[PDB]
Amino acid sequence: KLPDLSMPIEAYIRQLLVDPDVVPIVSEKKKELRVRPSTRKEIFLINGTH
Amino acid sequence: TFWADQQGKIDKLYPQIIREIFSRVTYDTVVKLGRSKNSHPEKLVLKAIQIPPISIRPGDINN
Amino acid sequence: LSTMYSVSPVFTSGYMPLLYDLYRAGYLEVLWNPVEQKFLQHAEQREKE
Amino acid sequence: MAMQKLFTYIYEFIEYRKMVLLEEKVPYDKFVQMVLNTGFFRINAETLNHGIVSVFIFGANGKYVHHGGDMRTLLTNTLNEKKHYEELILIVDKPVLSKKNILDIIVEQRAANPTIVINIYPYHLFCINIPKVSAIPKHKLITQEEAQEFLGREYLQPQDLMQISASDPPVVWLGGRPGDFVQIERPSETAMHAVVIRFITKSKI
Amino acid sequence: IFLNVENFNFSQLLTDVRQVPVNVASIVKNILLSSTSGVLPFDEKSILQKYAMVKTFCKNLPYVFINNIQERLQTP
Amino acid sequence: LIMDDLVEEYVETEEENLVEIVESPSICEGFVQASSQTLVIIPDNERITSNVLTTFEATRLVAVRAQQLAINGSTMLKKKYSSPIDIAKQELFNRKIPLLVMRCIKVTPEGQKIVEIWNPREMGIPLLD
Repeated sequence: KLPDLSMPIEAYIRQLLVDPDVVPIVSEKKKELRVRPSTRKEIFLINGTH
Repeated sequence: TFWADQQGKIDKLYPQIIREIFSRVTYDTVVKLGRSKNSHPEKLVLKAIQIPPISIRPGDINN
Repeated sequence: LSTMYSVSPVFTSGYMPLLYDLYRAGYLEVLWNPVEQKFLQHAEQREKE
Repeated sequence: MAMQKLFTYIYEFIEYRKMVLLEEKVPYDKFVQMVLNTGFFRINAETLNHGIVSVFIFGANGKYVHHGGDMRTLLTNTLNEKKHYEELILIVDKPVLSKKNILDIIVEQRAANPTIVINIYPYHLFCINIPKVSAIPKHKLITQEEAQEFLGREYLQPQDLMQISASDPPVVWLGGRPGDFVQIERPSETAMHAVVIRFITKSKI
Repeated sequence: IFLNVENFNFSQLLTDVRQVPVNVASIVKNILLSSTSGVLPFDEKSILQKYAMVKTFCKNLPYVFINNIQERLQTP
Repeated sequence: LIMDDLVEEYVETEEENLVEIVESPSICEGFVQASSQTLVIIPDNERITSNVLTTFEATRLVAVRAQQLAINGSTMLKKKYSSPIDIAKQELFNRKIPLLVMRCIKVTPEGQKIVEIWNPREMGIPLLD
């Protein structure tokens, strides 16, 4: 737990997604921000589907 | 054993593949299908089985 | 009878415990017959025995 | 002899419900002629609460119980008039209660008009004076206040009571609805009659 | 009641005898046998009092199913 | 090659016919402890249960008292009895039993255990002697 701002934008958003309240928004077309959740995660697409 | 039939394309549904499939199911789908949140299909695939206490397997079931 | 038998009396509105105690020991006849002293001495004899 | 018994007993069913008759009463022969020609007979009754109760006596071989579309059209048309329409009663043959399609239109119409009560009943429900049957004990609806005081004294919920279906013939003749309470004076061979209160649940169909 | 019971049964006849918790006649017979009296003289007040006691006892009989407290309070 | 100890394969045939949304909070999933109850003792004048002990209640009272006299034995009885069972029976008959009878009328969803407390020393005793 307890993510850290030291790392670039990775493994601090990943650790953020460990919390169920923090849900991401995914586009499946943009390549800037790519993270892999540590565990199974529920997401929302950019249009709204869950 | 479960088999995936895609218009004759035959491929075996391994428990790892089934877990990958079941881990993509939302709790919204689980609830809307009449199942409890404790009955998520992700629990149907086990990577760590429980060996029972020796109290129920005295010194055959241990073979 | 309480001094001589385990019928330590209490009184309620319907005296239902009173009647129940008059049933276990016998002596339900006191409700309609004067007796009282008849089996009071019988109770003395039983306790003595 | 189903149609004769239906004709003689539906009107006492209406009267037992404390409903004033509407329109007029027709002879038996004209009744069966209408049943064979139009496919059904409609009886209109008015409740004490100024509502309207319509009884539809369909025929065993009528087209309205063989094609779902005809029944849908009839229900939509009848529900489209200007009447309070407290309850719709459709009396059909016993196998009609097994034909799933008709039951599906009945459910669809019930969902379409939630404030409107639609119930489909077999012939045998109105082929005898149900309250006068010897085997049937006296059923009576008790008001919600009496039921609440009874439950409060007994420390009970309405769901703890014994259940009774709203399609139960005595309950149908009483007009009880789900969520109501019925007091039943049942004969007893141990206490020489007894009183039981049952909770009215969802009617079968 | 027991003619209606006859109507929805095959061969269940109305009977004169019932299974009851208390045999009242036996109690009365025992009290009369144990009574140190017999053929009491006519007394209107006593007879009316006995009738009133029996009527009140019948009215308060269902209180054996609750308790003496509710009987004293005469709750519904 | 011949095995005798077969296991007799077992078959069940009658199937049963029982009749936002987020992952899980710390409330819906969990809280198996069940909320604590408060004891709502019905007032003595509002009690509706019998003022007579049932044979079950009297038997339980005597058994509890005799078991307690097995380890204890400080007794308020006058006459001396050589067994805890007799002592407990006489305590119940002499209305000296130090126990009470609680009859749980209802457990409410809000968390109330509505009970009637009855004193066996003011109750009818149905036991024999």
